[PDB]
Amino acid sequence: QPEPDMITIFIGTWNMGNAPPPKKITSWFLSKGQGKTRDDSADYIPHDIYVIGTQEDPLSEKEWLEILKHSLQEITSVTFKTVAIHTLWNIRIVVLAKPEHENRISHICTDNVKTGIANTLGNKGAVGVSFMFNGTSLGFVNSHLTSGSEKKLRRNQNYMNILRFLALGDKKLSPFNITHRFTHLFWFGDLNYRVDLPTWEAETIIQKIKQQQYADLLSHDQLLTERREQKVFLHFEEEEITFAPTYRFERLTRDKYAYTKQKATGMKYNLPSWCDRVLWKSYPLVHVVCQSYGSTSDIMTSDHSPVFATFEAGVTSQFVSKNGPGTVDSQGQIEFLRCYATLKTKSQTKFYLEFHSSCLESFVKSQEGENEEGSEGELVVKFGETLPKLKPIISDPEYLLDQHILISIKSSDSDESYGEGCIALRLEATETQLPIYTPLTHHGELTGHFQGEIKLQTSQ
Ligand SMILES: Oc1ccc(CN2CCc3ccccc3C2)cc1
Ligand SMILES: Oc1ccc(CN2CCc3ccccc3C2)cc1
Ligand SMILES: Oc1ccc(CN2CCc3ccccc3C2)cc1
Repeated sequence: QPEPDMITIFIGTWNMGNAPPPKKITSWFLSKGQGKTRDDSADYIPHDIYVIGTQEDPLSEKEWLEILKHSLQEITSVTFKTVAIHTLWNIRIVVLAKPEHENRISHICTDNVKTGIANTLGNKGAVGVSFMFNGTSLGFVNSHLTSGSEKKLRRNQNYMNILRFLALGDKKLSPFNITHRFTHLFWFGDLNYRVDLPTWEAETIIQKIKQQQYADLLSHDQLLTERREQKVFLHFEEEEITFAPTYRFERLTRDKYAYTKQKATGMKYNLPSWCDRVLWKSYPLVHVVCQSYGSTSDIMTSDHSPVFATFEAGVTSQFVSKNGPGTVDSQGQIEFLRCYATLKTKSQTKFYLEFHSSCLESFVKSQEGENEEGSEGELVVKFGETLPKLKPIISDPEYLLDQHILISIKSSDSDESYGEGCIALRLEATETQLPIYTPLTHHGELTGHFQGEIKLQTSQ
C-alpha cells in the first residue's frame, strides 16, 4: 500500500443546546444542506479523519462516540477508530480515523484551556487534539467563546488566551504557540461572533436571509470585521460563507429565528448570526483546499444548526534514508544571506535567532544580530551573512523541499521570544539565492518581520 500524499479531513462544529441529537445526523457528515456542499457522487467515500467539536453537549463520551461511529458506519461501511476524545465541561472534541491509518498516527496530545476569571470562569474555553500523521503534524481546536453581541473584545481575549495556553504538539518547540506547531491547524467552534446591526433591524435581517442575500449581513459579521482589522485570528483562513446564519433558531424547525430579548437570554437580543465557524492555518506552500463549508438543514434539536467543513490536506511520508534519521546527509545544506528582522519593540536588548525544524537533529542558535534604528522608529536587527549553515538530516530533494524552518527571535538578556515565524523550503530553484519572508508574531499578534535570501543545496 503506497503512503498517501493527500488526505481529506472533515471538521464539524455543533452547539447542541444541551439537547440530545435526533436519530439521524448523517447529513452533517455528508456535507449536505446549505452553503458549499459535497457532491452526491462522493457520499460513500470516507474522509480519512473526522474531527467533531461540540458545545453545550449533554451526552457522555460513550453515548456520543456510539452515535458518531454508528453514523459513519451507516454512511461508509467503515468502522472508524477513535484517535482521541477530550471534554471540558460541555465542550468536546472527538477525532476518528480510518482503521488503515492507525499505524500512521502517533504523538497524540490533548489539552484544554478555561477562559475568564471568577464570574467568567466555569463554562467557556477550548479543547484540542494534536497528532502526527506520517511526516505531517495536525492540530485541532474546538472553542466555545464568550457569548453576547457586545462582547467581541472578550472573544478576542479568549482567542489569545487559548492560543497562548493550549499545550499541544511538540513540546521541544518551546518558543512556539499552537499557531506555529502544526503543518495544518484547524480552529472551529461556537466562536459566538455576531452580526452587528441595530436591534430594530431584526425583521430586515430575517427578510435578507429569506432572500438568500447574505452580503449586507456578512459586512457586519464581527469575526470578518475583527479579522480584517487584525484584531483576532491573524494569519488564519476561512472559506466564503454561503449558508444562512446558524443561530438562533426555534427548536424542531429551521423556519424561525428566535432573536427577541427574554429573561432566559439575560434580556439580550440574539440577532441571527454566524456563531459556528471553521478556520485554518497551514504552513506556507502546503496544499490545503476547502471542499465544503455549510450548515445542515435537517438537524433541529438545538437552537444552532451544525456546521461542516472538509479539506484536502497535503501530507508527507515518514522518510528513511541510508543516512537520516540518526545522522546528517553532508550532501544537504540551508544557507541564509542578506537577512534582517524588523521588530515593533521599544526595547534595545541584543537579539539572536533560533531555527527549529524536524529536518534538523535539534534546534540551532545563531549569533547576535547588529541593531540599527529604523527610519520610521522600528528596530532593525541585521544578521547579514552571519547566520549558521543548517545541516538537514536528509538531503533528498523529495524530502527537503517539503520541509519548513520555524524562526524565533529571542532577547539575549531574557531568552524570551519577541517573534515567531515560518519559512517554506518549497523553493523555485536549488543552489540559487532566493528571497524569503515571514511575518513575526508573539502571542498571535504581529511583532515584526524577517526577510532575506536563502540558498538550498539538496542531493540533486
Ligand atoms: O495572499 C494573501 C494575502 C493576505 C491574506 C489575508 N487576508 C487578506 C484579506 C482579508 C479580508 C478580511 C479578513 C481577513 C483577510 C486576510 C491572504 C492571502
Ligand atoms: O534612519 C535610517 C537610516 C538609514 C538606514 C539604512 N540601513 C542601512 C542597512 C540596512 C540593512 C538591512 C535593512 C535595512 C538597512 C537600512 C536605516 C534607518
Ligand atoms: O544585514 C543585511 C541584510 C540585508 C542587506 C540588503 N539590504 C536589505 C534591505 C535594505 C533597505 C534599505 C537600505 C539597504 C538595504 C540592504 C544588507 C545587510
